[PDB]
This record gives sequence, C-alpha cells and structure tokens, in this order.
Amino acid sequence: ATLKYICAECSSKLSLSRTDAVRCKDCGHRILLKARTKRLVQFEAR
Amino acid sequence: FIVEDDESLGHKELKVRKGHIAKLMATEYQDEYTWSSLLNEGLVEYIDAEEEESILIAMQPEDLEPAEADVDPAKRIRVSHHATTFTHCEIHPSMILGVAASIIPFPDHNQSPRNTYQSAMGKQAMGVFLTNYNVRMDTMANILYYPQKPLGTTRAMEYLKFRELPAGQNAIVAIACYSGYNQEDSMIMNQSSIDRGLFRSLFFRSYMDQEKKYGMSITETFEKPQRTNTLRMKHGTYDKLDDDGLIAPGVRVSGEDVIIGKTTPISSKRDASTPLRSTENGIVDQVLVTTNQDGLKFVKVRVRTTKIPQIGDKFASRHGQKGTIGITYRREDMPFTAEGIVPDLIINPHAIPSRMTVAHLIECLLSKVAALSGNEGDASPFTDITVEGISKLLREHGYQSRGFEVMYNGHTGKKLMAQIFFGPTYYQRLRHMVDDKIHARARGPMQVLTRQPVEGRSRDGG
Amino acid sequence: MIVPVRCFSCGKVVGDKWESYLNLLQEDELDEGTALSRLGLKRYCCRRMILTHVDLIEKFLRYNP
Amino acid sequence: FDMGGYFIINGSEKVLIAQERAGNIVQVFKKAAPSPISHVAEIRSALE
Amino acid sequence: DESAPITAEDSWAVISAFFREKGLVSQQLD
Amino acid sequence: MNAPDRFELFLLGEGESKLKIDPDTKAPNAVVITFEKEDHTLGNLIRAELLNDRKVLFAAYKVEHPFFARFKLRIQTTEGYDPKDALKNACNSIINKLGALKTNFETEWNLQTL
Amino acid sequence: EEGPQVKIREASKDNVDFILSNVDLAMANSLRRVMIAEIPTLAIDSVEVETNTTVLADEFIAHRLGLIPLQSMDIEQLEYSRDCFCEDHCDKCSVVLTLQAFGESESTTNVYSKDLVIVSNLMGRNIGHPIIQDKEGNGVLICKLRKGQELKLTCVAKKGIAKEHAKWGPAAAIEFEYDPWNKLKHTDYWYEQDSAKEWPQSKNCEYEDPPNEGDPFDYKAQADTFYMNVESVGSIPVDQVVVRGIDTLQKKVASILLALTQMDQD
Amino acid sequence: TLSHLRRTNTPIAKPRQLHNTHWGLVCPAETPEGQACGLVKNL
Repeated sequence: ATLKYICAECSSKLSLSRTDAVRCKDCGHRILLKARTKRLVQFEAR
Repeated sequence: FIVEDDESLGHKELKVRKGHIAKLMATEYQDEYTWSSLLNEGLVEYIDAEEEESILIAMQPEDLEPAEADVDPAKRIRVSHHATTFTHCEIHPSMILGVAASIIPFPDHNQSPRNTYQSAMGKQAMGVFLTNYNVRMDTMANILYYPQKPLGTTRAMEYLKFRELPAGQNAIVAIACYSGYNQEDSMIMNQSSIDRGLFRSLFFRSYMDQEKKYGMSITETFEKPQRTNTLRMKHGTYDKLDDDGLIAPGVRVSGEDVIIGKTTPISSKRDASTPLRSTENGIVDQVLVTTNQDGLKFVKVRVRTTKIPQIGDKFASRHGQKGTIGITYRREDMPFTAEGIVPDLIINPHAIPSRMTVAHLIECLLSKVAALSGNEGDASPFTDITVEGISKLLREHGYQSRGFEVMYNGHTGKKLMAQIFFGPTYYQRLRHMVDDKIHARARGPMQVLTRQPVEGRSRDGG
Repeated sequence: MIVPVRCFSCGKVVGDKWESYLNLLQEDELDEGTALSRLGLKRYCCRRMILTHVDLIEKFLRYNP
Repeated sequence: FDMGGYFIINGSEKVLIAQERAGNIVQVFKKAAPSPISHVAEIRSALE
Repeated sequence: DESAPITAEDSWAVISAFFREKGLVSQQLD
Repeated sequence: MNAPDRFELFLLGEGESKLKIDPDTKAPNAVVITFEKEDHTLGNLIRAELLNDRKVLFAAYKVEHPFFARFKLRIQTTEGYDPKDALKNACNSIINKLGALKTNFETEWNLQTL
Repeated sequence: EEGPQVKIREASKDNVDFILSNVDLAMANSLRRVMIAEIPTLAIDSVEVETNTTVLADEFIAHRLGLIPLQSMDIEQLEYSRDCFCEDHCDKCSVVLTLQAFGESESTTNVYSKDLVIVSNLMGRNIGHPIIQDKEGNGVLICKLRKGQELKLTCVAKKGIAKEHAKWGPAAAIEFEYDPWNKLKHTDYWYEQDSAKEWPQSKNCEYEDPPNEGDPFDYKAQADTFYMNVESVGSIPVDQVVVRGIDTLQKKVASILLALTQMDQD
Repeated sequence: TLSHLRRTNTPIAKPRQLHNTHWGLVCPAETPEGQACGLVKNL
C-alpha cells in the first residue's frame, strides 16, 4: 500500500520528506534506495 | 628453485622432491604446508637482479639436468644442458610475463609486437569487473550479457581468476572472403546470432549531486520547480521527476530529460538540476538518497542501457586483431558447412600474412578440438604442444586435420571452390562503439572569448 | 549469468539442458565431451555454448535484496 | 573476488603507482670518426 | 618415493602455492 | 540509431509494387524487372528456371546492395515472344514442381515410423 | 510421381534426414533458406514488466522470454497484428502469457518456461503453448532468485518470422550436401600430399556410386540429389518445417504471378 | 584491474629499451604504445 525509499539491507519500506534527516528505524545505515514506479514499463521482446 | 648438487646419490639436483609436492597438493585438496614452508625449509630463494648476476639458472627442472645416452620432428628445437653448475632453476618460464600477457594464447607464436598491442586492448574490453556491480554506483561501466570462459587457455589464468570473470566469447569464426565487407580489417558478423543474444552488453552510467551549504544558512533543495520569477531552468521535460526531485527506477528517460531537480536561492528559483547527457538514452535503474558528513543530502542516480552490436562497433581477438563490423548477414546469406553449422564472424584472410600472428591461427584449431572433446585446451606459453600433435586429435574427430571445411555459398547453395579455415576463437568486444561517436554539427554553441565553434561532441561542438 | 537459451550460431534450444548437464557431472559422474553428446548437443556450435557459459547468477544470487 | 590493494578517498578508488628510481654506473664509449672527442666515460648519478 | 625427481607438470603445484599465500597484489599490500 | 526497422525486409512501404518493369534499350526485346522487398531466395530461383525456356536468350539477376531487400532481373527472348509471358511460365513451372514435392514428401512421411 | 521426388532416410520427432532427388540446385537451397527465415511462427514480442527484483535486469529477461519457443501449429489462423483491425492487438491476432514468481523457498527458486500462463482466449487451437521437451517437464530456465525476490510480467506473443528476427524462425539448423565424391569438381581440395586420405569421407558417399578412374571428366553432369536434414526447435513438427517450407516458398512464387496480373489491366 | 595494480612509472641513458636485467622481474611485452613507451612497465 504505497511507499518511497528502502533500507539497503533490512529493506523495509520507509518513506519521508523534508528535514526528517535520512536514517532508518534502528540500523542507521544512511543509504536508502528508492524502489520502483507503479506505472508498468514496457519492453521490446528482441 | 635451488639445485645444490648435495645429492650423495649422483650428480646435481633440485632440493625439492616429488614428496614436497604431493605434500602440497595434499593441502590443496583441503579446500599446513604453505609457501612460507618451502622457504623456511630452504628449497626456494628470493633472488633479485643484483644477486642474479652471480648465479646460473636452469630453464626446465628436467630436460636441463639428466644425462645423455629419437627427437620429435614437429616440436621446437631447444638447445642443451651443457653445464653442471646450475645453482637455481626457474619454477616455470611463463612467469616472466605479466598480467596482460598471461591471457594471450600461444604468445610464443607471434611477431614480438603483436603481443604488445593485445597487451593494451584487453584493457579496452568488456566483461565482469566484479560481481557486486548490481550494487555499484560508479560513473560508467560495461557488463557482457553472456560471458564465456575461453576455450583456449593458459595455466596462468587460474590465478588471474579468469574462468570466473571472463571478458569475451568463443565465437564460431570463419576466415574467408565473402561479400567484400570484411575487407581491410573489419568483419562480417552473423546478425542472426547477434539476435539470439550474441555479444549483447549492458551499460551503466550514474550522475551525482549534493546540496551545497553556506555557514550563514542558505540551502539548495531537491524539488520540482517551474517558473516563479527566475526562469533559469532547463530545456528538458521535468514531468518525470517525483516530488523528492528524483526519477523512480522504472522510468524510461531519453533526450535531455531531467534526472535531478535541485534549487538554489539567490538575492528565487535558479536551477541546478541534472539532465541526462544529450546523446544517451535508456532506463533509470537505481536511485539512492544519502547524507554526507556535513549533513548534506547526497544523491546518486544510475541509468542502464542495453547496447546491441551494430555496424560501426569495434571488436578484437587476443592477437591485436582489432577490426570493426562492416555488415551483418543472416544464415540465409551466410556461407554454411554441410554439417549445418555457420559462422558468427567472418574475418578477411588478408589480415594474416603480415601480422604474422599464427597463435591466433592456432587457437582456432586448439579450440575447434577442445570444443568437441570438452577438454579445456591448453595454449599456455612455451610447452610441449604441437600443431601436428593436434591435427591428430581433430582427425580423431572426423573433420579435416588442418581446420578447413567444405562450405556452400549461402545465396545459391553451390559449393565454394575453395575451403575455409573454420572454427571457434575467443573474441573480446572492446568499448568505443559507433553511436557513441557519430557526430554532426551545422552551427551551434559558440565559444565566448573567440566566438568560434565549441569543442567536443558532448557540447554539440564543431 | 544464467544459461543462454538457444544457441548463437546454430539456433537450437539449449536453455533447459543446464541442470540436466550439470547433473551428469556431480551425480552420474561423467566426462564433459560425452555428457554433451548425451544431452544431444552434437555440433561444436551449439556445443561450445554450454561447455563455456559461467553461471555467475549463482554468485549474484548470493548477495541480499 | 575483489583483491584490494587500493585506497578509497572522497568516494573514488585511488591506486598509488610504483615509482622507479640503470643509474650510477661507469661505461666507456667510442665516438664516431668525425669528431674531436675520442672516447668518453659516462655515469648517471641520482639520489636513491 | 618422497625424494625423487620433479617433472614439468609438477612446477605448477608450487606456483599454485605461491599465489595461495601471496596474492597478485602482495607488493601494494605488504 | 540509423538502423532501419527490421520489417522493411518484406513489407512494401507507401506506394511501391513488388514489380516494376522497365524496357532495356541496350538491346532489342529484353527487360529489367525490379523485385521489391525480395532477395536471393526468390531471385536466384526464378533465374535458374527462367534459364530453361529454350526461348530465353538471356537471364541474370542481382542484389544491387546488401543494405536493401530488392533486386533486378534481366530477361531476353526470341522475337515474337514477350518475356513477361516467359516470366509467368517459369514461375508456374516452379510452383508445379513444388506442388509435386509437397505431395511426394508427405507420401513418404505418412509411411514412416517415429 | 511427376517430378522432384524424395526418399526419407532416418526420421524422428526432431529431425528428418532425407533425400531430395531430381530438382535444380537453386531449388534445393531456395527451399533451405525459406525453411530457415520465412516460416511464420509465434513468440513473445512484448513484455510488460510490473515487478522485478531479480539480478537479471528487465530487458534481459525480456530478451530471453522472446527466445523461449512457443506453440505454433495453427499459426496459420492467427492474424499478424499489423493486419487485425484492432487498435494494438486482440485474441484474434495475439496470445497473452503471465509470469509470477516469489522467493518462498529458503533455497533458490527456479523460474522455468512452464511457469507461463495463458490468459487470452485461445479460441480452441494449438498455439501459444510453451513447448517442452525437457525430461522432467519444466523446460528452459528463465531465471533464478533468492529471499524475497519477485517477478511479475505479462507477455504478448505475435506472428513474425526469422527475417524480422530469429527468435521466430523454427529451423535452428539444416544439413545440406551433394556430389559427396566431387564429380562436378565444384571444389579443388587443398592438400599437403594426397587429397583422398587427408580430406575425410562423408557418410553420404555410400548412397552414390564411387569414381572409377580411367573415365574422362563428365561435363554434361548437373546436380541431382541432395542430402538434407531439417532439424527443429519444436514450435513446429519437423515435417511442417519442411512442408510449410515448400509451401510458403510456393505462395511467394505466386504473388509474382498475381502481381503480374494486377499489372496487365494497365 | 589487476594489471593496473602491478604498474610502474619512471620520470624524465637508454631506459625505454628492454634490458636483460629486466628478465623475470618486469614483463617484456606489456607496455603502452608510443608517447611514454617503456617508461611505464608492468611487473
């Protein structure tokens, strides 16, 4: 049900915004990816 | 190795013995007798160049040691063992070589220089530089879709971890004249194969940006702006940016689209966004928001593209055989061999006589053999292998002993009056493809001091 | 990095024969060259395809998310 | 598989390259027939 | 016989042992 | 980038015909038929068969350049016998021969075990 | 019967060794090529990746899915997209397959072509079925994944042929030979001492009578007899890969007569 | 990557050449073409 970022290790849908620093709940590992986009992407089969 | 004749049972001889050895392959199997042992048990010594001055050395532990009480008419011609003084003896000669050279097959079969080049292209090739790449944000990187450990090899590779991270493909080569496109150093490459995934490669690039700060509190920001005073933005289509000012991975970015929205307050909306380099185009692949010591929002985006071998693309074997594609053909147009098989490559016969790289020539035979037997052929430096010694093995398999084969001209299906040297060969796909250089300009960005066209294809220059 | 479905040169399917072949090695303890002929790979083109591919994926798999 | 041996400064992987430094040796050389100098002895002097 | 000669193919075993402890990057490390 | 679209190897585009017949002036009674979105497969074939019609004084074909799927076929015949007609037969002939082979092949296949 | 006849030698479900007799070379080959590049088939040509966590990147898998052979016997009754009046595809011109996987197993889960699912109406006809010949029954390994790695796709297969791409071609290889004892001298063997010994013999020498020295050179000799052997992938039964061959080729040679007609009115 | 790790540099009397003493210690064939050729060597 919706999300944003991710733990680069404990991969746990996080999410946030301005001034909320850039950490995680427990393990700090301030890395954070950004997960996919809902809108399906289409590809060439060759 | 040390030789001290201190062998009350005969002449001079290596201090190390088949026991020391079996006592090593014994530690090998368990994956207590290391290297440090062979050294603190005085059997091997560290000889620099200076000391090397005052010693004699044996090439091979055997041949250059026993007595003289018939000789193959195909092998080479090694001198003699005219001396009973040998203080030390070389582990193996092929250890004079360095990283690069140690990949080159049959190096002892090439014009000295032909190796010197190949010792510079193997650095322009593509493979797998590490295995943690799906987790690396390095600016620019190429991965070869389907890597293959080379048929022809070198014992030296085992330590260069080659069979684990190769850098090319064993392609069914065909040295002959055909359409006329493989002419003057460029090949005709089977399209079909190219389709079934031959030589396809990955391409990752990654931009970066921080949020510059100023002690007197003034901060840049990652947002999705639009007009509102300044106007100084970018031509690109912002639309793709989410609100955090970043593109989510799934997206398909192309032209000069934006990848990072950033803003700088000055006394209010001046842009500092990052657009995908003008020429490139592809799919995002992984973004990532981080912090940098000072508490700055640090962000690296990475875009992935799949590059298919095209007509301008450059390629090369392992003998300075650099050459580019000239045209792609399909099995219909491709020259075939009764068996059914057909080539993936088609290099012109002319690129041989003066290059005088026979090694390349041989690798084909060695590989066409170990391709059938499945016994990873050995093409390591100076050894006891022969051409005659292989033509026998290939004959044991049914195909002509020299490699040639009969083939029929794909257009008609008639036989080809002559035969073609057919068979596998490892080929590296070196970077520097065409659509990364094609470049045109009819007026555009002009320098400021001079008022002449700018430099580089990157800036639209002339 | 995963088996190559279908042979470059020739064209024949070959993406399934991975495990089959890989097994003819650990279990039925055999020697390459023969294993292949049994899997049906007869001509070097669609032969070299298997005998070479290095299954990096397994290494890839071993990371984390 | 990585083998390290390099550093990691401000992000990038930096590699320090070996800096070679034959020298300090005497050699004598015959010079062409068209020249006033007959023979010479050279020596490349350089602080280890 | 744990004390006889040594043929070609043997040498490799040694070299193998070399890199086992050494590594292609020895220098830089040490 | 500059790579055409694969399907331009068989699909005729806006305003083109498989055929285009231009009358060769170099010699009397002879023609130059341009086959579009075609190649060796059909070219060489209609060329061989076309070489049997004892009424055909000349017949050769050629792909002008690999890049493009198309080819020119030149046919020459005995006066009072239009080549266009010659082309016809030579194809019918090719079909019929095939009509048999489609049959005679299946014949042998039904009689098989495996 | 009337002309060019055959004498099928060995023959299985995957090969069709046989002998084409009394035809023109041109024709043999003409056919050969036809078999290779222009036989209509079916295969994936559009992957709509919804979710993927694997180590194989999107377009990677994509490519693979295309190669994965699909059923195509009734192909001849599934219109090519480009002709079906529907804006971008329909059950009347396309097949839809879905793909879902999840790392439930605490030990590497394999994604095989058998995991494909047909979700479009088949209209009752052999088509779009991931062809299997694997002993076990899971053919073609698409890709692997670990812990909680997912992979939701959706494919659309269409017609297409080895001209538009090989992933369509059914051929996969085809033996071809003739005059096993160079009688027309269509070659000049390369040697070091004696051709005969150094240049191997073909299993196909038998079926044709040997040389006979003395004899002069036969010049009026043309080219009867060819020892083909259409192999196959599976998308089609080795036979059709040879029939439809002689068929498609034939249709073409017609559309030239047909065009020669629509051109006589003016 | 390895290759780059075992590299050697040499500032600025016939260096570029391949010396005898260079045997076994430095590679004979691996060096950059033209420019600074033989000034940069590989162990």
